[PDB]
Amino acid sequence: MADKELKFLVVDDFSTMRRIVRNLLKELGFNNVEEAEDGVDALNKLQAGGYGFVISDWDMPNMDGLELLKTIRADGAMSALPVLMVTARAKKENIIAAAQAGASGYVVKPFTAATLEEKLNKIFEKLGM
Ligand SMILES: [Mn+2]
Repeated sequence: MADKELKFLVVDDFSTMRRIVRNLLKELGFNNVEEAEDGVDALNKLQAGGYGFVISDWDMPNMDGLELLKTIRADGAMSALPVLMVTARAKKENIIAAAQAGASGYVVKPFTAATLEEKLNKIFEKLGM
């Protein structure tokens, strides 16, 4: 995956979290990044088209990460979009629910650029990108 212009949507209700993830992506060379504050905001943005990767918080108001993921996977145009879930604490049941709903990966925050890079690269490889 040599497309540094892959367009990311970073979804989290905390502005600081979104900024952290944006800055880590920038460090890795991914600068084509947009932000959303909950699952509905995310879906509104995704409808505009052109997105290549979603990084979403698990716990958000109004529409949480699991519901956002399910909606993406049920969308014809976006059904195969990579979705990496972010959580403050790994839990077996959450990991399995996310997998059942089609998550591409799951990562615990706080994380470093090297940790994000490994998550992204393993997802790109798994998906044949
Ligand atoms: Mn949150």
